[PDB]
Amino acid sequence: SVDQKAISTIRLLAVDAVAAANSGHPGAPLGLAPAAHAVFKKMRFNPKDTKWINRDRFVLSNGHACALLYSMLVLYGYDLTVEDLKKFRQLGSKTPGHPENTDVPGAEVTTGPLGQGICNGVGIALAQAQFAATYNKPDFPISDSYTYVFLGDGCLMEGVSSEASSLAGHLQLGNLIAFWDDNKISIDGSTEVAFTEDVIARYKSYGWHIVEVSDADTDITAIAAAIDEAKKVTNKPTLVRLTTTIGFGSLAQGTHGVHGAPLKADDIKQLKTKWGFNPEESFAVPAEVTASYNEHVAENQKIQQQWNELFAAYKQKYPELGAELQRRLDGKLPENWDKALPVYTPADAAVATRKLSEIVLSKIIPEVPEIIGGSADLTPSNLTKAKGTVDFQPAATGLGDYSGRYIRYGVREHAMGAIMNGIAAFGANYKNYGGTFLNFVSYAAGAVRLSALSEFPITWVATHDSIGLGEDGPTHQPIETLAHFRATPNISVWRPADGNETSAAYKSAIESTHTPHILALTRQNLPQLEGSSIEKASKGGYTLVQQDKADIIIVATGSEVSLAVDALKVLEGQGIKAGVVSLPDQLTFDKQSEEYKLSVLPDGVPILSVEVMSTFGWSKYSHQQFGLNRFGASGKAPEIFKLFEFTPEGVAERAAKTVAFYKGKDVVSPLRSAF
Amino acid sequence: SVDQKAISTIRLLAVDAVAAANSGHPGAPLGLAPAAHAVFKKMRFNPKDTKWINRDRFVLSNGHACALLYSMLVLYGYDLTVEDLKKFRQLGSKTPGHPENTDVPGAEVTTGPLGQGICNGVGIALAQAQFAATYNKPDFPISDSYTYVFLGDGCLMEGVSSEASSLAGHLQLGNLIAFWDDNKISIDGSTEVAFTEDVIARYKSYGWHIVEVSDADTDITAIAAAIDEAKKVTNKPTLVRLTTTIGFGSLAQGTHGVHGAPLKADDIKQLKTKWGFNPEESFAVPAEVTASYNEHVAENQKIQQQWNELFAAYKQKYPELGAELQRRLDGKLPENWDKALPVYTPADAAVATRKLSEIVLSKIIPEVPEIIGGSADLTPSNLTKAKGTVDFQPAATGLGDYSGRYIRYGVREHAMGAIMNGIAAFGANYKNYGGTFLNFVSYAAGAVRLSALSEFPITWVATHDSIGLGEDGPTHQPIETLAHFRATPNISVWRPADGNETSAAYKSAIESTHTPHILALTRQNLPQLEGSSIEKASKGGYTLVQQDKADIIIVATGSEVSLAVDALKVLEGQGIKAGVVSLPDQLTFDKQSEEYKLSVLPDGVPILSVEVMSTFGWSKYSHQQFGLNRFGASGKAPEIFKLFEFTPEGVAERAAKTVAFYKGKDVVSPLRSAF
Ligand SMILES: C=C1[C@H](CCOP(=O)(O)OP(=O)(O)O)SCN1Cc1cnc(C)nc1N
Ligand SMILES: C=C1[C@H](CCOP(=O)(O)OP(=O)(O)O)SCN1Cc1cnc(C)nc1N
Ligand SMILES: [Ca+2]
Ligand SMILES: [Ca+2]
Repeated sequence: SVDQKAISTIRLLAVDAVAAANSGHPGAPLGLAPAAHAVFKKMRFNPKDTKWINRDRFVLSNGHACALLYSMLVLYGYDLTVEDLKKFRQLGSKTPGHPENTDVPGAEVTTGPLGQGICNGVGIALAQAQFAATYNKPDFPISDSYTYVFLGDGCLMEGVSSEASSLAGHLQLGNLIAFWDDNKISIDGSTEVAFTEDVIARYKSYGWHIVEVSDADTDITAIAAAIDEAKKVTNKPTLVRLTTTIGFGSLAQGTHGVHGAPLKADDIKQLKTKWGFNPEESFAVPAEVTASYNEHVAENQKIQQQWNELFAAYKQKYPELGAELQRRLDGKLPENWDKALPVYTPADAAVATRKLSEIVLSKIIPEVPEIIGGSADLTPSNLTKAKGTVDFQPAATGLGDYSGRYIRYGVREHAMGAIMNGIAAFGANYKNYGGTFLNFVSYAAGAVRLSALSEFPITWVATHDSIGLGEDGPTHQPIETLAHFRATPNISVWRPADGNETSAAYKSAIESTHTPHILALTRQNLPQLEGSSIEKASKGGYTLVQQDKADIIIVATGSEVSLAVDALKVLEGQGIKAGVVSLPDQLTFDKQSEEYKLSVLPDGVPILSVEVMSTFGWSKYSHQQFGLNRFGASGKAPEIFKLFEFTPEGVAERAAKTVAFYKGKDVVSPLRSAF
Repeated sequence: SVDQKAISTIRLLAVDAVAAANSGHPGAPLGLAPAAHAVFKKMRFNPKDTKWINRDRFVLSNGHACALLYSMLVLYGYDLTVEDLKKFRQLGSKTPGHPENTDVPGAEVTTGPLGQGICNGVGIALAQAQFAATYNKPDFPISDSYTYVFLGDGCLMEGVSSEASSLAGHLQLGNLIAFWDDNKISIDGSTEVAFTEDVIARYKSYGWHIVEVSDADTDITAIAAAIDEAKKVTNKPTLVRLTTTIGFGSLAQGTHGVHGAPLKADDIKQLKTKWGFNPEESFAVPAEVTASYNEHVAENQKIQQQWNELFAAYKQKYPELGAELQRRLDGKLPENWDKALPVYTPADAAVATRKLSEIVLSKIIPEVPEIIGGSADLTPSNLTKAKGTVDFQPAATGLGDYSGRYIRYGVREHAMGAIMNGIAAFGANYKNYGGTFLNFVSYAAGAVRLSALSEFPITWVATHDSIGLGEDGPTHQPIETLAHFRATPNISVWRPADGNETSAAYKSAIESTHTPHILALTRQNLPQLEGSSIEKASKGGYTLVQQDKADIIIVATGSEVSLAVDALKVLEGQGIKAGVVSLPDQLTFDKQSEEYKLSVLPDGVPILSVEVMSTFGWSKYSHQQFGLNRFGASGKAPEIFKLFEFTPEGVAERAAKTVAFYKGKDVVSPLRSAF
């Protein structure tokens, strides 16, 4: 039949792509081609408009199987061709070895690190539910789309998927439909060696619906029926167990050897002949398959055409909501939204930057509907919920509604990070955030790095940033954390010192379209600084205290800026004139012009950095570094700062030693380099 | 009764400790005191010998509840007193706000970051099973101890605990007995807001046995009976559901407010009077409680006395095994074990450092019985299994035996990291390792940081270290990873360049007693270097190519050392004389004498670093840094190196620019500093 021919075409495109690269993963593509065919025939999508907001989304969580995804995208006439498949895994191609949303048309997210994609799918589904609850009206199903996810044994072993699956079951996300490739094979061989749990029983315990397809190597009727069944269960996410043979059809089917290396040439020949293809031909695309797939595309395009008319009618019937929706689909924030940001003066009281963050959120959430967010069981510590908002919960629980704006993630940092990526991936200008203690952002490193690689504007509200948290002690006190994330490409790591800097950090985070943000915030109160403003802090680094005859400049962040200002006064009594630079975000600063940066960190003066965490990175901006390169301590925070000499006198001592060290030397800016 | 009085004493010691600090967590201590009393009465331990190898182990995974643990340790006469409890959460005390194994006698592991302790308990139990299988003989139960773990809702939400619980069920670890504090309260309030899964059904799906105690606020008879029941189930770990009231007895019992802040003074008064204590007194220890607990200690000490005689008889009956066991309990490796390390010459073939690592393991595993390890589903990629070893599996599976030495962790990096910490915590000189790709060590950051803080000599075999892996692309290629771990205190991050350096890295990793190791290893082949040796590489950094008239020194690691040597030859044709330094471990290098370090990185010459990852940290050792501060690419590895100019010519160009940049300048070693 044409469906059989399409499945064979998909299988053989994937195997031929792996063969051409002499690299990659043929096994799962062979096993999942029937399911991919069946799912894409149920999905609504436009290959010519990858951003249609009411499309169904597909996520390949087992991202090593991407030759399968690329084959589907090529067959459906996305902006990806057979010529691109021939360049699978080749430098610069549109067909990288794991799918990247920035590079691959029709890749919703970046997968490959196992477990991430299913969590991203939870976030896409969460966003769809929130979006539909916000905009749908009687006779106006603006949003009614599904989220389809493929995942394998590896994703099911990774703890992040357990976190997200527990939460998705709690949230009753009935438009999520996941498919487990139950092939009993991983890299180390049989799943009997390490993965003998009853997966289905576990998913029932989370509140998921289950459909089992015992013959998923051939039974596309049953796979389609499983989707129909899942769509009837509106209050539970569904897991479809696809019992498959890894590498189906290969001489090596059902073995670990077919997982992750190219097939032998003779094996590819026998595949082709068994399925009616020419063993001498590669990258065959039968025109009847193209015709069949084109029919589905044309039908989907008529569905989108009708949706566009529905949207026009919605704008007439609901003028305010319609204009809001249009603005969001255009990628634009509300005009002058930033006038809601709080502004402070040096006469205002000292405030912890976690509390300043609460105040910002309180002002901007009512002004910017596309802001949603939550905390990983730290709501009263991170201060992430605006008073008078409702939680995102299924109404059946009585605990919230899908129109709610605040997510109770539970103690699930890693899944929170990957769910945030899915919310961002949904689109519609969502600007979403997640709170935890800074030290436990590290639990989510797998997802955070993907936020950076995927260019998603997510925000971590990362409180309790240092030894300033005090008594909880060294298991809770960051040392390496900012260095880790600053060393990752494309992460904006804001460590605001005061109220105006906190507002600048949020301005950056909310305006972002391609860069994730981490906001490192204090437990403890900090003074409002003389010289700070949103305008200057928005440059990432700025001169707080200008001293035209400086003997030294002190560059600092966060809680250490006030310390530097106090040290300046001690130094004046020692006959040393200092300037102060505040560097709330190194990435934003780095992106400023060379001339601006040199105005902040000039030639001809020693520069000392002060930040109560690792000194890594700081030589970009300073000649000498005063930091904390050992673990912390459990005690009252002021006593810990005194122990480690992060005091005005301790900073002054090191500044005076820095001045003396450079006596008789020629000093150029740390910004200079040889190449 | 005296048992009732003991429970009240525990409760009130914990509340009084929190009160004195005006900081900490009274709720879970109040709720878990009956269970703590019951469990410690079943446990075999010696407060005067915390390292008795056949002790039962206790782990408080919900480490914020540590006022409970400290109270137990004080009451049982560990090296911790009421005076230490009065200093709870105070700078420098033996009673920090979360338990630290380095600081607290009777704390087996460092907990507080949720989810870790239960995984550590899995590792303690894994080690006990392996140890017993290795040494026990008929009439000689050298090892027969249990592992008891307390954990809360937060630990059950963290994905790492799901990973470890799936694996522990697979491994049939019947001497593991965990207790869930089922109090339905977390920081954000009721567990109904975020944690509605059927936990018991999930644990059954992993293959655990369940006992439920519905009245754990009072029913110590049932808690003791649950332990007895668990001990009869020898082929399944057991989860005991303790239904408790958080803060039991407080006016605020059953509320989130009792989780994490001191009780009100009037609340403490009513607790004391309801339980027969003097509301005017704090830190009361009734002498009848001390007497009861002392009876149990005395009985346990007689058990250890008899074990010591059993061990003496074992040494007579099994002379070789007995001497091996004695050596391990003394903390000593086999005499001259390091003579098994492979040694190479520059005439030997190029080899990838992952394969060199395989070869080392092949030679040292037969020589050092306390080495065990595994991989997170990457055995044929990381090359972590020695041919001719058996896997650690329950014999009932037919897939291995508990005497086996190789662990199939599955796709569970984070739990692998925390399980390794538990294996190390067991003691008996275990030197254990875990393989994954370097980029996915980041999934386990929570546990890795605890390896460093806990001072455990665990080893990550972290292969596929860079863009040198090629086609899998940027989702797999480390950039920030070494900077992250190098910035963490107390992590030895070895990036060996060749065969001799790989042997030095293992010598360090296996000899370690207080420092975790990460070995960053290549996919791709590297040449054997002229000038390398185990002796020189053991210094962490060394002069590979000495040039007395150097115009520049190039410092490099790993795959970039050979690149630097090739660049030296290009530079010679440009009239520039270079030296080369190899820096296989920055931490080991930093620990050498100042004079040794200056012999490697002298004054008076520009120094350029070369490493194909982040430049963070490298200014410790160099004036200019050539690194990779952007994400990678999917293609054949040599083409990626060419794209980014990590070629002999690209390095030479940057070296020549470095020489020119310092013309006319006075250059001092990067090792110099102002303070
Ligand atoms: C361990 C593996 C994989 C085996 C996956 O087994 P599956 O059953 O999911 O796949 P199948 O055999 O059915 O094709 S693929 C690559 N990989 C390394 C890897 C490790 N850790 C993380 C976090 N991300 C990764 N990609
Ligand atoms: C979110 C929390 C905790 C609430 C724990 O709730 P439980 O039910 O376990 O405790 P109970 O209320 O019953 O006392 S305690 C502190 N903490 C922050 C925290 C976050 N992330 C990680 C990884 N480690 C942490 N310690
Ligand atoms: Ca599989
Ligand atoms: Ca709880």
